[PDB]
Amino acid sequence: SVERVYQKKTQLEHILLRPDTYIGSVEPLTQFMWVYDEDVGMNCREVTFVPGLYKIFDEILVNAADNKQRDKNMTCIKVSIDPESNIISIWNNGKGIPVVEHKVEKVYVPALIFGQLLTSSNYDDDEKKVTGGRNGYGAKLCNIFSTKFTVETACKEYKHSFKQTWMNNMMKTSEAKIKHFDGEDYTCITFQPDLSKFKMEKLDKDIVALMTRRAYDLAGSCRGVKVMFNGKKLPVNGFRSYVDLYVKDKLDETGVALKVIHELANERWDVCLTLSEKGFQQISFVNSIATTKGGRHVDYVVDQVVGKLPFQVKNHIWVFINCLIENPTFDSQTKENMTLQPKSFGSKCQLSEKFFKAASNCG
Amino acid sequence: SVERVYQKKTQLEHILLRPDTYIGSVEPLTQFMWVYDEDVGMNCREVTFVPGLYKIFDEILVNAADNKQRDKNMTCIKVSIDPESNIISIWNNGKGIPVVEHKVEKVYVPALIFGQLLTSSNYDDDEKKVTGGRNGYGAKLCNIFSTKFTVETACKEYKHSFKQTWMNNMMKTSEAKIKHFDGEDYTCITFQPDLSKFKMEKLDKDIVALMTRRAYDLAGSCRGVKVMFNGKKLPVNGFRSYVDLYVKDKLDETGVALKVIHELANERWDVCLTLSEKGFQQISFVNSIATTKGGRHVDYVVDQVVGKLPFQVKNHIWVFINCLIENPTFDSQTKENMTLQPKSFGSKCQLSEKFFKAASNCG
Ligand SMILES: Nc1ncnc2c1ncn2[C@@H]1O[C@H](COP(=O)(O)OP(=O)(O)O)[C@@H](O)[C@H]1O
Ligand SMILES: Nc1ncnc2c1ncn2[C@@H]1O[C@H](COP(=O)(O)OP(=O)(O)O)[C@@H](O)[C@H]1O
Ligand SMILES: C[C@H]([C@H](C)[NH+]1CC(=O)NC(=O)C1)[NH+]1CC(=O)NC(=O)C1
Ligand SMILES: [Mg+2]
Ligand SMILES: [Mg+2]
Repeated sequence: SVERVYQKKTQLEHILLRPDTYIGSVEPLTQFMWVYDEDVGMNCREVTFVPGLYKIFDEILVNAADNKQRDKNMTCIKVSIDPESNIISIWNNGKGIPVVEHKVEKVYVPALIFGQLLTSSNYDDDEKKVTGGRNGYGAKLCNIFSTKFTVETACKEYKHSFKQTWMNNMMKTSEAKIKHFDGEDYTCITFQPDLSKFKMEKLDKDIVALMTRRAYDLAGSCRGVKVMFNGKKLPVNGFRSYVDLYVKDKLDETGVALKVIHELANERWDVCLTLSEKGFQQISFVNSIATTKGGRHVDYVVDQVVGKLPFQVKNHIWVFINCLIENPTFDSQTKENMTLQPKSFGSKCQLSEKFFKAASNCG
Repeated sequence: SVERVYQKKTQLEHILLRPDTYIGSVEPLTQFMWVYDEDVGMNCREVTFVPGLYKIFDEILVNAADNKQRDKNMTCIKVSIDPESNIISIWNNGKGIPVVEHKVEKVYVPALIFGQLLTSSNYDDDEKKVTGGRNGYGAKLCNIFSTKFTVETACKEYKHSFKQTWMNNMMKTSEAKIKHFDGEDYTCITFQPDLSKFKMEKLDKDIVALMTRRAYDLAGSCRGVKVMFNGKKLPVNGFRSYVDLYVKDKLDETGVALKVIHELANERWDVCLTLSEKGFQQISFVNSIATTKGGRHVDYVVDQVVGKLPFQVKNHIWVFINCLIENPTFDSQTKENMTLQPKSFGSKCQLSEKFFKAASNCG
């Protein structure tokens, strides 16, 4: 029959029917990842987790980091995970979201941007503010992949504060609680991922170790923000000290700790380099998004560095990149590989002569 | 201002603003690909092309191949490319699309499924009919990335034929031309890709060589269908003869043509194997989609074959796979890597003892 065979779906129903095209695999994947385990901290090991779950988390986390670019007066992000209750909350300060009726869509601005698809402050490519956000899906994707999803924000400029809760995959919602407000701006997103959509029973060791690492990553990647994880400040300040998490207790060929060369080439390019004993490795960030497969920004810096010293060189390089790119593109929705051409990055990276010399004498 | 900063987009406007998240990169990419060049045919070489363009083409092409699964009485697909006029047309026979009013959406069924987003015959996972189609975007994506887009179809069962033309990125359309019809069913999609969205001036040698290869690929992958390219039947029948396109004039270490082992393990798994002298290579298809990066179906067969003969073995294998999978998933929209777990493929592949023995004595 024609109406059973040929079907239109709503957007919301399409996301739930085709989860993997929006949030990546909802099936387990086993691979070697850098994670931060409670007892031993930063280590590379075999991890089994669901990419789709990692990704709705990372979406809320990158949104906090974007706010720093939105408002440089932002100083802090708190990340909290309660595995036993199934709760994740991410809090930032600095400017909040205007708590007012949008005059075109006739709803409160936070309602619109967390409750309706294809909504964003980043559709105009006002180049400046190099946010990881771009498409206007991430926050709704978390909401839809959650049994419960709470947005609190307050914006002094607009004199009000906002709270609204969503439930059952964004199919159900309270009315906004709206109040007068004159305090410090904050946004706080609190959600319970819908573990049944990922075939998991609990947030397990492996996913909490992955999620914990992204909080370190934020401390490492996001200049000028303290990060607290479960109520504690992460002892990371500057990129070099984040890199130190990885090279702590690594040896060269002669049993001597690794030497690390660092240059902040400009605001958009922070670069550390040492010897690899394990082939080509890279740790890299674009707009605080972890490009774990890398891409054109890694190629761009590595070609330069390889410039001085053919592809056998690449084989002994361990490169750490923290960069900012205008309108990053990715070869998939899980964003581990950034595909933008160098031409249209909006910046250049020229490492100094001091760095190339310093890079000779390290391995 | 709040309504300039916080924006909702329509679906259509979002696709045009964020092309790369739907059709892959709209920027050039340079890499080594198998292509079919007019003069020399199947060869591996350096090619510069736009993934997004390849992909709207491939979407119309996989839809033709899916129809074979829809109706096994289908015998032919004609592919035609006129670079100078900027026209691509793909014709298939076998059952057409019901030319009737959809009683729920109140439009002609072909209008609905080529003119409205998120429309498909493949949303119910009626496992059987292992089509590459699944999400209900592909055909609209071609339409949207076209200056002009024409759908003709006819379905004898429903006594009518249909023609409708779309223009300017699916923003403009004629009324359906609807007629009485009693002839042989066909569907014919004719489009002019919008070269301005891909920064190209003409369909160039490299893209026509890529597109031509997919027609060979179809002849190779789609059992029981003749393929014509620019009015000529492709001299391919069966998978072994397609594989022959690749191994023609290849040598082993002793200057002797490559020996090729073939088994059709079952309808869903056709497998050819020879020696590689160039590391691990694979040519593979899932539901007639070219998995050029491979995935869990390649891993599945290779592990088996590697089973008999550790990862140094992989290094001397050139494997060709034509398979059928129920509800394939992919790690990106350009679908070169298939991510479904073997468990839920809907079939098994056990290669016979004859094949493992035959595979010893080939290199
Ligand atoms: N923590 C936050 N602080 C302030 N604004 C936020 C925060 N999280 C999200 N937003 C706003 O909500 C919008 C919707 O977010 P999202 O769905 O992630 O889309 P985007 O791709 O723009 O990040 C953002 O564009 C931004 O304007
Ligand atoms: N050549 C064809 N012959 C018959 N039906 C077709 C053809 N091309 C497309 N269709 C129909 O149009 C629908 C829309 O196509 P598409 O956007 O590619 O989505 P899907 O992911 O289902 O392939 C298909 O589901 C199928 O029902
Ligand atoms: C929009 C989707 C993208 C993958 N589409 C959905 C689909 O099923 N098929 C397609 O080819 C197009 N992307 C993921 C997401 O969550 N947000 C995006 O805008 C991109
Ligand atoms: Mg975002
Ligand atoms: Mg299709």
